[PDB]
Amino acid sequence: VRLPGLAAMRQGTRLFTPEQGEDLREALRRRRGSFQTTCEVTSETTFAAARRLREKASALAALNFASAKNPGGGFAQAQEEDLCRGSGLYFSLTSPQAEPYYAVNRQSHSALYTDHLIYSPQVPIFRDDAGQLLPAPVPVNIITAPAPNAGAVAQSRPEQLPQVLPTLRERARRVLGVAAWMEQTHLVLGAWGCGVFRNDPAGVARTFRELLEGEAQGAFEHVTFAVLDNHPQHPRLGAFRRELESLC
Ligand SMILES: Nc1ncnc2c1ncn2[C@@H]1O[C@H](COP(=O)(O)OP(=O)(O)OC[C@H]2O[C@H](O)[C@H](O)[C@@H]2O)[C@@H](O)[C@H]1O
Repeated sequence: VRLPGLAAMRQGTRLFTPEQGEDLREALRRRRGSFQTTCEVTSETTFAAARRLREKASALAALNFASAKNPGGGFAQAQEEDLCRGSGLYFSLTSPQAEPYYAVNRQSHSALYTDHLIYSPQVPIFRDDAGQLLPAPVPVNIITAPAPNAGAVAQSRPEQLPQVLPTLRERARRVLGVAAWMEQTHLVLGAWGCGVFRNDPAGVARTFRELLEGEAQGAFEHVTFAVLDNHPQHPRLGAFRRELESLC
């Protein structure tokens, strides 16, 4: 039997294409300065922060650190695979209206990828980090978008090194734009493509702070930076807790 709410979520899945770039930013324009946005930086999985936030969240979204070319990356410690294994996310990403995101990114043949985004509405979270069933599934809206593959650019197309940060910046700005366009209140963010994609975590953390301070100030009610870091150094979390203490 097909698990609860997968149908309604897959049927509602929706693609934002790069030609919606200005539709997304006028949605940020229109929503800027609506709340006193409270923001944290934590050590939880993105789904653990989602399930915690749920009961006081009118509209909850979370960022999938996605593969540009294969849904769920093709599966093996990554965050996108954590969400697929414990939610209906995969049934949404393989949905027909989502195909152009993968199709175009592969034809792109560029490690900075395109600006397509996939919006997955009311994705059921079925399991906690331990992997046991929840009593009841917890819905979370998911924004899927690929951070530029910095590691690949450095080994494959170093001429696009200068475009890495600008790509991540305009794409981050569209991720906020999709969440305001869908009028979300509570965002679960994190160390976006600072793992397998090898971006600088100080840089991703700073880009988020620039946006949350600039074009997206006030635009959301709560932003939680759910960075998981098991390495004894904790380099990712340290960079996000260090660079976003200004904002909290
Ligand atoms: N479940 C998790 N929850 C919250 N944060 C996490 C989690 N797992 C890792 N992090 C933290 O977030 C950081 C980045 O996690 P990454 O999964 O590497 O995303 P990317 O931007 O580097 O590239 C995504 C590729 O990886 C896959 O193959 C995709 O299919 C893509 O191909 C990690 O270092 C953790 O600190």
